[PDB]
Amino acid sequence: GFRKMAFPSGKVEGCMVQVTCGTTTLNGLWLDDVVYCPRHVICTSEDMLNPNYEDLLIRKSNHNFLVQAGNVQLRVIGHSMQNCVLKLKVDTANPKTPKYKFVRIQPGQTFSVLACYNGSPSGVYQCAMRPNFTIKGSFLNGSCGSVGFNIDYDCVSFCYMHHMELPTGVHAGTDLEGNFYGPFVDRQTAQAAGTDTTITVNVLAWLYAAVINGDRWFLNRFTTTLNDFNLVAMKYNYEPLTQDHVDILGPLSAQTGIAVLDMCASLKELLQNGMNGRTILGSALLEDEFTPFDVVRQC
Amino acid sequence: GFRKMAFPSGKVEGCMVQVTCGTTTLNGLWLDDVVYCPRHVICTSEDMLNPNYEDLLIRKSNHNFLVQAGNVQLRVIGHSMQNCVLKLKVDTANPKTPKYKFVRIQPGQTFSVLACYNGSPSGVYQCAMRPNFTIKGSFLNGSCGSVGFNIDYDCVSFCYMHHMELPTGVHAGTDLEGNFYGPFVDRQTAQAAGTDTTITVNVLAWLYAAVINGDRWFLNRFTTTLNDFNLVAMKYNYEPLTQDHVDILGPLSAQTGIAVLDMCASLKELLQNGMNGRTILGSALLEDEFTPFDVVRQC
Ligand SMILES: *[C@@](O)(c1nc2ccccc2s1)[C@H](C[C@@H]1CCNC1=O)NC(=O)[C@@H]1[C@@H]2[C@H](CN1C(=O)[C@@H](NS(C)(=O)=O)C(C)C)C2(C)C
Ligand SMILES: *[C@@](O)(c1nc2ccccc2s1)[C@H](C[C@@H]1CCNC1=O)NC(=O)[C@@H]1[C@@H]2[C@H](CN1C(=O)[C@@H](NS(C)(=O)=O)C(C)C)C2(C)C
Repeated sequence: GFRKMAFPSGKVEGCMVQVTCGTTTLNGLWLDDVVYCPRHVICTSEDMLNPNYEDLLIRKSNHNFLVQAGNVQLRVIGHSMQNCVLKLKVDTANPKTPKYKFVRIQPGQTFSVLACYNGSPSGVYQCAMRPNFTIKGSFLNGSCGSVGFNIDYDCVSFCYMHHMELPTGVHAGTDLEGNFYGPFVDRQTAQAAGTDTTITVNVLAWLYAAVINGDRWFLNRFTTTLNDFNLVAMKYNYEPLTQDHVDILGPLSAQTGIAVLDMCASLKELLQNGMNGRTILGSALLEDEFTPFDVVRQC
Repeated sequence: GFRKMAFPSGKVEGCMVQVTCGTTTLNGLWLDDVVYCPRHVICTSEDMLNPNYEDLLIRKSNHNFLVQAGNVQLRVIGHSMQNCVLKLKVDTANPKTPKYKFVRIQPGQTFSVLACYNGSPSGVYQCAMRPNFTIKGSFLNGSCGSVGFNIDYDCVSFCYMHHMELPTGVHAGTDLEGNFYGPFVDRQTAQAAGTDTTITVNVLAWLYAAVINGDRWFLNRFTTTLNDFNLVAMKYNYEPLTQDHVDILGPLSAQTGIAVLDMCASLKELLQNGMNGRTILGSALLEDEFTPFDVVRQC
């Protein structure tokens, strides 16, 4: 079968603490003896319109930070400020720190999000970094600080840290070095994201997964060139397919015996004529949240 | 926002072992000093057409069972056979055994599945127990023994253990006492499941979640009685709505200010006239995989 899956969240639960700065309470990541968290923990619900995080960080001393690993208080001994995130050095090192790394995913790359509230893991779901650098996730108040991650067998790659919910209903945050994903800033303002395109490669890899799972009615006897299809897709707000993406689709093209350009033709007529009531993999829409690697992983 | 989420799989990863009986290798659940697993581990790929599990279990001694918790071999000291599952008592008790219970979910109830292969957790996704006692999950060879679970803060409720992939593409298994969910038997035969209905209450709770999230175009100025709507839905292969389900929808009806019967009217015209191209919560289909409790949990 073919489901939307997330990496096992186990290893990340062991790094989930509750950070507080006065009234404000948001989640933090405890890796080794450092606790990474959004810098807007030093803010009040009235110091959000436009806060100078440099002057706000002046008055805040180590004792203004309450890190609580479950029911056990860690001691903030030092505090740094990398980009939009705080970095509170603590006395104890995490005995549960797994083999980890800090990465920056690209538009189209998917990762699991362990949504936490008050330091407690609430649940896990999978999202892609939309080409407009936003995520269509599930966050409420107090979710800030929840992280996005992928796993390389032993190694947990961290790629996201939640910050805000944009006007259009979608979410935005940073990588683990504090740099925002996109043109966003950490302030309460009407800062809407641009127009969203569809990750073409991710839909082709989904149709490849669909063929592998038995749903193959959409398949036509046609072909098209990369120049031909790419120019057709561009009109429908689709991520321009490159020869790189074609190669990434390799193992799927091999498993299925269907050329990448043969698959682009079936998609081309699907864009021109619509799905007309029918369903692919039990979905009445063209799903782009699955990378070629996501599909291979489920085979 | 509104995503399909699974409970944090952490606590379950600590109970995931690799069980082997000759050539055959499938996953097992190590709770306290007992390892629960599907009884068809004692089978060969030629002893599946119709195997007498009583006579097959005769020749198999404790030393024919290789339980490997990661890289550490446990010692099978005793072996029982509750319904379709084996129960191998081991020397060491699991130091990571969480507060757990064994439950039997009902058609309509959803749970997280931690899909394991060779004792290793491969990933987690959420499914409901379809009214025809099958699950639309994601399983390959060696996935048998992967468990389905819900969490009550401290307490992990176990409700499923994978056994097979039915002809129609969907999966079927047992509860943790070995009893199959549905009319299925553990043998390799053409045993297709009946016609599937739609969990009406789960769609109403999804439209309630949709209203809470801003998508509310489907809402009409009409109403209907429980007798009226229920008889209309029955024609479209829908689970007959009971007054119990109406009460369960309570907190959602309260959050939204929309009566349960007002919501059934919008669904009634949606069934009669179709969605005509439009999308609710970014879905071009009526989604029934979310219980009222699933929706409350994300609020
Ligand atoms: C996050 O959990 C935080 N809450 C608080 C509360 C007080 C002080 C600091 C923080 S961080 C929260 C999560 C989002 C709430 C709605 N769903 C979420 O994902 N983040 C916010 O509320 C951020 C936060 C301030 C304002 N805010 C917003 O997202 C606002 N939208 S916006 C992008 O500014 O248009 C708000 C929801 C209208 C900052 C940006 C620091
Ligand atoms: C499960 O992992 C097992 N594999 C083996 C191999 C040897 C011995 C025992 C087992 S249990 C496996 C998982 C399914 C494979 C396809 N995707 C899955 O979810 N289960 C099976 O292969 C079961 C197993 C024997 C036959 N089988 C089937 O599902 C067959 N379909 S059926 C329901 O019999 O129509 C097969 C896929 C055609 C039993 C039932 C013991």
